[PDB]
Amino acid sequence: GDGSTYSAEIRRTTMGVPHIKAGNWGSAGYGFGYVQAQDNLCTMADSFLTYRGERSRHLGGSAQLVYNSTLGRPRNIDSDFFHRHVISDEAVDRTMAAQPAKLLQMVEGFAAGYNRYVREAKAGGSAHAACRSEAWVQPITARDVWRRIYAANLAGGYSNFAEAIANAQPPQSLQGSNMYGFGTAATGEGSGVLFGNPHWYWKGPDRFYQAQLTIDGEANVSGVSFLGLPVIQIGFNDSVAWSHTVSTARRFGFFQLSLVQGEPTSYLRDGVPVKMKPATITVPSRNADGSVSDVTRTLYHSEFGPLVNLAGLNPALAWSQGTAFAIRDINGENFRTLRTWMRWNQAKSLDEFIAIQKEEASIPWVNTVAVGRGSAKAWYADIGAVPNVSPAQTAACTTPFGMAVGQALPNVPFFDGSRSECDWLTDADSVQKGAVGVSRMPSLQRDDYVGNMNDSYWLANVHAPLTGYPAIFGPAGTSAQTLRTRMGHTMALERLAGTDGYAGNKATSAVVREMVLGSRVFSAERFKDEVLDLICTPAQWTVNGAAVDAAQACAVLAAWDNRGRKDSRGSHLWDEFWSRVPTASLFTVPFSAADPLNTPRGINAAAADALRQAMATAIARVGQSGYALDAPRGEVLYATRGGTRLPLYGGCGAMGYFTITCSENDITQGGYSMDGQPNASNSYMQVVSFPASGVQAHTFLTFSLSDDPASPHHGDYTKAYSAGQWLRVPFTEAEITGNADYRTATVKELE
Amino acid sequence: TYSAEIRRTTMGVPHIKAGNWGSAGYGFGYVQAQDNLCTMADSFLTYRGERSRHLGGSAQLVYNSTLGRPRNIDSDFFHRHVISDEAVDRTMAAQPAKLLQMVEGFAAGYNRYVREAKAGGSAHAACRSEAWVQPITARDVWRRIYAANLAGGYSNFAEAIANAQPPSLQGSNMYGFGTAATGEGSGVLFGNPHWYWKGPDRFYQAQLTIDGEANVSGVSFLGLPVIQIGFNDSVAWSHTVSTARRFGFFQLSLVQGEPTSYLRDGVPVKMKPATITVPSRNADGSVSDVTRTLYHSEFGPLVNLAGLNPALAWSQGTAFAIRDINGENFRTLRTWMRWNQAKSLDEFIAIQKEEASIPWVNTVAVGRGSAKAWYADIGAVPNVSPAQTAACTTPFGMAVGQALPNVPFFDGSRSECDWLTDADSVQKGAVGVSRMPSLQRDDYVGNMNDSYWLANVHAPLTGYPAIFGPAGTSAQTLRTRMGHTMALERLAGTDGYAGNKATSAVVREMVLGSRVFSAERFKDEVLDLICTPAQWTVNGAAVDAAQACAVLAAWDNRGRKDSRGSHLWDEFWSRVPTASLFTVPFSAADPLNTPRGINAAAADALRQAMATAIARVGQSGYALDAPRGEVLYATRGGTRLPLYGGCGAMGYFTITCSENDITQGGYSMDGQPNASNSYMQVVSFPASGVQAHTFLTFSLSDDPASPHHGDYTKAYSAGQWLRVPFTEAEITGNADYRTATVKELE
Repeated sequence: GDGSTYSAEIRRTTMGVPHIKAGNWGSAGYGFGYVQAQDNLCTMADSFLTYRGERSRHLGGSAQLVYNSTLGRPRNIDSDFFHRHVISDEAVDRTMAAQPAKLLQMVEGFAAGYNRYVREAKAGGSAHAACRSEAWVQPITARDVWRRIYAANLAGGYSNFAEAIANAQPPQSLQGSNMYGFGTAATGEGSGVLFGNPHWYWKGPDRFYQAQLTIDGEANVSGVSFLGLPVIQIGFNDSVAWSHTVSTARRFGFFQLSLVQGEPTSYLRDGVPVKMKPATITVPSRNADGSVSDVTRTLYHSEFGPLVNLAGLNPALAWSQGTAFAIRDINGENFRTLRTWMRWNQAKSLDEFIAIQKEEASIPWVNTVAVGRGSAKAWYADIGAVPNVSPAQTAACTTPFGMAVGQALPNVPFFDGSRSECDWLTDADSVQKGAVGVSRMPSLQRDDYVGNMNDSYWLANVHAPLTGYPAIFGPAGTSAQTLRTRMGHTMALERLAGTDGYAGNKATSAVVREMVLGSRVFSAERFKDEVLDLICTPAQWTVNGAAVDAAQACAVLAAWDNRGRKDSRGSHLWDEFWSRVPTASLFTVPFSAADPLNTPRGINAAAADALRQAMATAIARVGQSGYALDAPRGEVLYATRGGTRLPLYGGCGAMGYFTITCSENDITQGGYSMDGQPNASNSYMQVVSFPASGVQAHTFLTFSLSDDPASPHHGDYTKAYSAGQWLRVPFTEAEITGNADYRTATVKELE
Repeated sequence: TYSAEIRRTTMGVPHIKAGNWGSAGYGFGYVQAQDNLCTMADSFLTYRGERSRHLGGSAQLVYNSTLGRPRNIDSDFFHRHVISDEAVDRTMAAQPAKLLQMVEGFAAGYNRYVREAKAGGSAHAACRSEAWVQPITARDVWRRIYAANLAGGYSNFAEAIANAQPPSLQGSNMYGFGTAATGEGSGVLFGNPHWYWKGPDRFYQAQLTIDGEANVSGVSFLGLPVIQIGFNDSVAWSHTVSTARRFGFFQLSLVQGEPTSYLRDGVPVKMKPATITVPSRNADGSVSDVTRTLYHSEFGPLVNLAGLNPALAWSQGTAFAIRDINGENFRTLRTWMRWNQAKSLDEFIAIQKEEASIPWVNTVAVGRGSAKAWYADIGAVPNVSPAQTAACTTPFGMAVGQALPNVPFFDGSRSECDWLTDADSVQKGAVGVSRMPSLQRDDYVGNMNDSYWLANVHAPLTGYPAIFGPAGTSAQTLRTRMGHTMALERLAGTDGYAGNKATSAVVREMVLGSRVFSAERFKDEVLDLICTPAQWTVNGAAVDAAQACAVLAAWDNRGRKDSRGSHLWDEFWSRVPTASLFTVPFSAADPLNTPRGINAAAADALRQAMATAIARVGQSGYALDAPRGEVLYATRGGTRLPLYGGCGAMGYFTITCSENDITQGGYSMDGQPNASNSYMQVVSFPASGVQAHTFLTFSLSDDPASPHHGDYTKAYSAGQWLRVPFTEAEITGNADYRTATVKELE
């Protein structure tokens, strides 16, 4: 025995943020896995059942996943087949074989640290009372952590079709997030300013966990990871800061297979039979009466990827004697993402950040924006792993059956898998086979700003639109932007023009911290006045043959100033109204590429009757909820912690909020509670800059670090977010040890 | 001209007084809408198949009911296909004139309230200005009436019927106590349907007084115009769900190349097509048409059985149809009408046998002057013989028999497999009257949703057709074991209540007692097995069960408002793996006390289940020893009223069964609870005339603004039965009496 031991120093500061300090990558993984489990054991333990495909054994085949995530909530039995079949032992082998030694070590360490905590939770104590005595709270392996890492890569492709892939048998969605990078012409200062605002889960294993990793001599990085991931995915170090938003670029396509007659598990490749590769999978499943029964399916792969049951999309697309369909996710063969975040965690300049992004071409389903100490310009890119097809292919390769989806999935290549000419293409500068070459993926540097709110790359900067990149990246000058995108660029322009009501005309760290929470509602700012002019005089109506007294609703909305702040009165009536306004023929001024933030616009006077119908419904729904029409938003929109409803602000992107606090709960069922599993919402937030004293970051983790109701870090951060009080997260050693709430413990064990 | 006098008393209970059946229907339609417009209006979309047009084809039904909660588009197809214009015509053609009049009046009175809601007011604010609040026709009321009949057969397969293309009903207690049991001049009838707290199948309590014709009080589903469970001056009765199957399947042998024709003794028969178009609203607010062609066989509608088992797909060679006996039963509403007017128990029984129409429930009744109480599962039931079941069940039919025992699954290509008609069958293909179970007893009859076998445990019933359910071969539910136990212990005087007779006053207390059979019988053996020591290792984890052991030992096995720890027992018992739990098997000689005997081998599994129960309670925020009324509650006017009772699965008789997981704010009754205490009645016939005490647990009105949305619920929480006035003098002398007359030209 070589005596190797993991040893990590865990320093926790305010909100319980852990700052792991270790002499090597293994020990850093050991500390990070320990603190993730210490704060989120129940969410994590359940999640490892998902990636191993062991949910059904413990929790019953017919129950749904407990937590929402990039997988959604399929039945346990289908989730188990999906994971076993796509994240097979081969896919894990393949993934691990492409990894640098230091990351294989960090992941072994992470598993050991998770397991150390599991031993502590089994031993005793009051933490994680909700699950600590369950059989599925158990040690895991490094391989399990690689399953989880691989799983994260599939959000843009295979994950969205878990049930469809688990049920492909022979006859025998992703959305959200804002970010800005302001360059030094915008901040007026020696460095740019980075605003990171992923809209994401508040519960479940995809949710973020905030921490710092200090790996002596190699990295000192702070930010967030999904639970179960060992490197920082959105964050900063002494030299660079970055964030991500969902990209419009499709990451998957379909291949239609022409089957061998007599033999529906074989397909033709330029006239030659090729066998599909079978996998007979048995998933053990707990019966409602307590016993366990085996469930066996034989599922299949083609050379493109797994077989996929498309009959749910359209019954014509069943796997028949003549045709079957496969799905290819470009990320299924992309083993490079984890190393890419790793290299960014260690990056010493924006130029280096940029080179890593180009060399790896691995970013799986997101845009990236970054700012680097000493660099005048901010960076925007949708440089990652993306299917490569030419327009010639889209014309010659698309099949009749593909139409049946052509509205449901535009830009997704649905190709004739019979013809090798239809396989995805490889460029001279493609990093991976069948992926777009680096020079053909969009990016921009600007010394004013770049931003993205989940529209295409086109308007990274409104003054310098980007065009001429492959169609798969999304439209470039021909589609209207969403209301959130129009809100997000409007706020950026108004800041630099000094016309948004905040101090000065620079995107300083302090003013950015305020602006990003201001909760303006674009649909109300641009359209509420026209709507009221159109329907509020008279305010006594006939709607569906009923007398409707809209005088109070008209008054409340006229007095409301189009913001969803905690004290704003009537903002929820607007949400209930705007969300019901039929969209056909609503606007008289259509989209103009030369005016993309202010078009479409112009409420159609012919829409008057339908607007009164929608308003009358909205007044009824608010009355049914038991809230007053003029209730303050903080009473409607809230997070409960320690028995107290903490008031919140913000709203849904569909209303044209930029500040996102988007409840899944109907107003009539207790308001817009954030306590269940809300829609993608403000989660980890960071405002980062690089002033003379060193990197400075202000952060929130809105739902708080720990999922355990007994933890002091279950609702402390949430109370700060309710109050609008950004956390100045300590980063230097002196900042960490000088923090008012500093505590340090060391964990160690033999490797 | 319709004219009805509406007198309301305490809790808003309306007592409609009218000179004829049309006007009584007008008054009743008006009050039901006045209290429940939003539920009712939403329901008329359902029965007409017009949900998707207003609410989107993709959305599920808003309310639970006998239909369950399928997508709007499937519901709309089922209703249009099964409740066709022809089905409505046929239903109406079989009706007495006075009931056709009454349903015309009910439509007109509902429409009158619709006019008033549209004109102004703040009642029914939740929906008064929506397009789907709109006048209805008498035919629409008939659609609703027919729909209620299909609960035992078609309604359970609505989606499967809506998607049949070529290539769960449970609950309720009742007792009937005879004069030997009451020690008095009359029996005592206890009616306790466990039913919906929201949606159009929920009960609405009222009296109808129709000049020289009827004077009846009780409940109807919303949309129904006669009293379904109730009493009059001479007879009282109630219903519980019957175990008897009301449907079967016919496996069809398809005609070659013709997957919409089938063979009948070798001759092709064409299925009858219906091309149905349903407008459906899209997510952006436009409306687009959906079209399916669906089919009928001579047995009933084609049905998609691929979901039951993939092998049962409508293929080239085979298809499946479903026959619900109640699809051709047009008699049920006339049957309740005739009971509403009956002048004695003998007449009530004679009506039951004459009509043989009761569609999916048992009946128990007590009559004025009658020594013996009455139990029957006499109603409409498919008639197949043993010979025929052996000769006709197809190889597929045998496989499905395991999940669906006694549902005839027959070869529909053979005319000798058609359902039989006996000499005393009232309807073709239905069981004859002399072959359906009944019993009179001067002590008691009772049923809690097991079969007819133990209507009275001292005199079991045997030998009736298999279709009625098992009678000695299956263990009884814990609720049936608790319900009989309670009746025996009452008459033995060993239940703790006054005397040894089932008087109205004592029965009113006993039925709310909230005893928990699983705890009374098994908690001691559980704690003896697992509580010493109370420090455990469970899946390798140290578990401190000392508080759980102490709280359960101190709990007295009742779910009353003050009982501490009863919710920990719910979280535990519901988790106990049932395979091999009991060492004393079911015995037909001792059906109340078997199976029993907790298997010592289950100790690890019992610890696992208890550890998980402790965990779930901790996650909910409640203490292990919380009083039940804090955990189990109904919110009205912003106050959580404490409740008592529980779920049948634990062996409660007093049923208050939340669908809400305890970690989501406790056992709230505010959403759509599982079948629970709803209308309850304890009725007797003292020398002054019929006396009834009642609850409508969720209150009369679905409108949060109504003074009758929470008043009765506050009473139920307090355990204060309502003495419902019945005579003219009681009604006009009630402390809350108000009267108003509604009239209009016909």
